[PDB]
Amino acid sequence: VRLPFSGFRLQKVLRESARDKIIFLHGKVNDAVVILEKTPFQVEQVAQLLTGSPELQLQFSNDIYSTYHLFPPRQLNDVKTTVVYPATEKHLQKYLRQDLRLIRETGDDYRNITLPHLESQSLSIQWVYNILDKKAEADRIVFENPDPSDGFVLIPDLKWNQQQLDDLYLIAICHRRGIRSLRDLTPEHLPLLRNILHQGQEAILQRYRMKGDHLRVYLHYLPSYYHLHVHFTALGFEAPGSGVERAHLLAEVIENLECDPRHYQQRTLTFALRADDPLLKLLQEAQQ
Amino acid sequence: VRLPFSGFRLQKVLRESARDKIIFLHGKVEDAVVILEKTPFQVEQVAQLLTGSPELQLQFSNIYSTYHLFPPRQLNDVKTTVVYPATEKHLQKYLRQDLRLIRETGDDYRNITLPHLESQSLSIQWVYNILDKKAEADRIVFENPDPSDGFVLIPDLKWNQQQLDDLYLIAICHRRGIRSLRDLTPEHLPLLRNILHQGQEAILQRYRMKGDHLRVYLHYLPSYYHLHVHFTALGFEAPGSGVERAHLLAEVIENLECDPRHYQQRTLTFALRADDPLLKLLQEAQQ
Ligand SMILES: *S(=O)(=O)c1cccc(COc2cccc3nc(N)nc(N)c23)c1
Repeated sequence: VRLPFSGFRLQKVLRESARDKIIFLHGKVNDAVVILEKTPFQVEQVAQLLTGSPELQLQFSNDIYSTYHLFPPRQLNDVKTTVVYPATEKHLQKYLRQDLRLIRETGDDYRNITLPHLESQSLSIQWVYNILDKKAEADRIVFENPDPSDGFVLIPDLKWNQQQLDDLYLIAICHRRGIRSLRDLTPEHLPLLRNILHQGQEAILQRYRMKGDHLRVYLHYLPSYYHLHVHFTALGFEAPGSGVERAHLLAEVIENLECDPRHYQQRTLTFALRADDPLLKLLQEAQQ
Repeated sequence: VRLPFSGFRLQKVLRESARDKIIFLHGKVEDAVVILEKTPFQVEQVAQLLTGSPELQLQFSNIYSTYHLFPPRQLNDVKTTVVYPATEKHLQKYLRQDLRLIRETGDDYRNITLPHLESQSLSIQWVYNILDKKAEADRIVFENPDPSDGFVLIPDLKWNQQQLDDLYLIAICHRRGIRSLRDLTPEHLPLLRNILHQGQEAILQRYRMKGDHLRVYLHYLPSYYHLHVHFTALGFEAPGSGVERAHLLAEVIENLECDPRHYQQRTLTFALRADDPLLKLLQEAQQ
């Protein structure tokens, strides 16, 4: 009916979504958070104003094409205003999205900069180890090829509620300890990868009756943790990770290693890093 | 101003993405396709209305409370893209058919895809008109007018230019004839390095946006068969940044440098509409 407080004072923009037409804003009042979402169109309201005389402003016109800047009446001007009053730092945390900067890492950049940095920051992958030795999430196992070397475990991702196929997000993990990232891959890793590709998709087609042509099979680089795991997502589903600056198709990771054996050891890989991430500056610096 | 024609008569709705806040509509006027996109917010025009007295209508209250808001004219902008006239080829590209992934080997292109595309793809003419400065001439941000190794940097139709967040620009090569990523040989290497570096530098001058904030990719399979390079803002969830379509210019160059016959022989992955006939031609060639 109005405002919960008295006046807003914009401090920082928590999150942004230009694709989704939404804005997330933090503000001090009398702390609180305000969210604005541009409402999606209504078939009837739009068609009705179209057959009439609307306000149009020509941006440009080339060939059969032409764009306009439009201003519709009150009924089509709705915006979703979600207000969270009050809010704290444990809410600013999982609701703010940081700046992203792209970096191109040479064969040598990894060897001499990235890898020694990663060796410094003691990462715990005990949760993975526990999944592999069936100590944890044992029930969720969809498939397992228990070969110690060429073997893997196919489990559905934890955020997938498994109530629909549309958002199918499964994640395989190789049994062989030691493969940190996509950079540790040599032709000796080729059979373990082919099993994860074909054996995984077949486990999926048996358990979920989902054909290979409906599946995106990719690897992340730089990954969230350093122990080779492959993503298996439903094709129609678009979820941060399918982005060209991070995803590497298993189909091609295999075709590449088949052609150039030393490929992922020497070839320059592109990925983004958080502005706050210290590694980003270490590479920016090594490259000047 | 008003529409290019006289009155609209809605036929069918091509696409309606509630997540993207966009509507695709077909209407007889002859034929005409109209697209409406709810414009993404602008830091300033939002912050300014916030410190004031806005129109709010309580939907619900928990401490979770939602409101229905009505902002002034400036914040009421909608992107109205009109295609007049719209052929049956326009009326199919914009529908929503189930996506199926396909892997094209070197020979699959040579023997199946390429002869299909030669049968007919799309009218380029809008591109030609931009390149010959017949159209959108003023909007050109950059040009290296070399006939072979030259290009043109113009911002995308899919960009209102009112914010950096959704930055979408293009780099159309001046050299007519390069259809897709598959037409690329070492002779096109200087042409690409020109669109890589020269492009980013025309962006950093006009928009003061550093290279580290930019996604420079190529599409495969593309919307039109005449080599064009996408230049998108990194934070922007750009429709086309998907691994099953995008190819980073940085790497297209690196792969060409290594294997000269790379994009002519190497197996490329891309998705196709269930309705797309090419999809079936490859599915069939592979059985
Ligand atoms: S059309 O069917 O709407 C279509 C088919 C294939 C590709 C496109 C690309 O977008 C444009 C078309 C015409 C003009 C234009 N001008 C500029 N500067 N950028 C773009 N991106 C387009 C449309």
